[PDB]
Amino acid sequence: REIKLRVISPSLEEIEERIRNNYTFINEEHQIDIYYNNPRDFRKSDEALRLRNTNGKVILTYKGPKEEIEVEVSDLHKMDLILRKLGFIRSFQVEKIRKNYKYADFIISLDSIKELGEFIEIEGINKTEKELISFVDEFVKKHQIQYEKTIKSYLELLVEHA
Amino acid sequence: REIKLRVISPSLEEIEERIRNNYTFINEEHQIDIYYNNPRDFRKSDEALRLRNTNGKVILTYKGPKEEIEVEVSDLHKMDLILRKLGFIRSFQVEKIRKNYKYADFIISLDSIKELGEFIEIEGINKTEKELISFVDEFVKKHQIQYEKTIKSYLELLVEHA
Repeated sequence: REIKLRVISPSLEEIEERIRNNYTFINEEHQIDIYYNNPRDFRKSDEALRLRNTNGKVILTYKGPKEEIEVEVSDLHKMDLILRKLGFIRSFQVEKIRKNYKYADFIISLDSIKELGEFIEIEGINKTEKELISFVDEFVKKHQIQYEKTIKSYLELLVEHA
Repeated sequence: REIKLRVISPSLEEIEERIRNNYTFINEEHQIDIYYNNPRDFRKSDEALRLRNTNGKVILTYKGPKEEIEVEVSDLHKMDLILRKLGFIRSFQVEKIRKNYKYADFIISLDSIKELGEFIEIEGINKTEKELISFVDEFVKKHQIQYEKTIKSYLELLVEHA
């Protein structure tokens, strides 16, 4: 339903300048994800606990095996402090700056990931995998993008990077 | 700084009717407190984790040995579900309906505690223990209250009741 590409060339700044006039800017998002482990390894039991802050909106999410439960939280640092006082340890942290542009029913996310680099994620609101692929093919062609396609999440890419 | 009295007689309803004209009604509060235990007994280590909902405002609080860390939460049931999915077990629950009245710099709380009964808690904003005591003495005299004085919290009284 989405296509994520690591961008080798050109720069995200360069790519943003080319699509700036013809695309509709949505918003910019600053996001940090803090993952935790209970001292029942999440790696042992396929579970996850994540504190996410997106443009000031803080959410805590439990993920079950292959289920999600989410609550909004007033303060990321205090929730992180409470989790640490209860025995949970900070596992991985993912910091992202995302710029969202829109064209037709496609959302184009220019992602700058700390420690990881530059990515582009393209989403189709109600398109066929084939419709999504044709748009990505033309987008990558139109901007002469050298890419590396991945389906891994940014946490998976961070774990792979470590 | 406060004086809590279990009320034997008369009823809280009766007491409220007597002070209703001369006292200033502040507000009514519906409050539930859910205490948790990690599977590091809170009873072993003198710690506490409490989910409190007061008139719709939900807060999660960690209590340290004899320190408090608090975060506001969007939903009590989802936070309780997240805590349970992480291994925490529900220990005790305290449900209170409180009616707050004001006279001079004294706050009078008519408390109805499920499973426990009726209490009155009187607080002085900036008064001496002696000033607080004289007010409680006259209040208890003026309304012919038969009481039992306690410094125990409602969780302590619930634990004692069980």
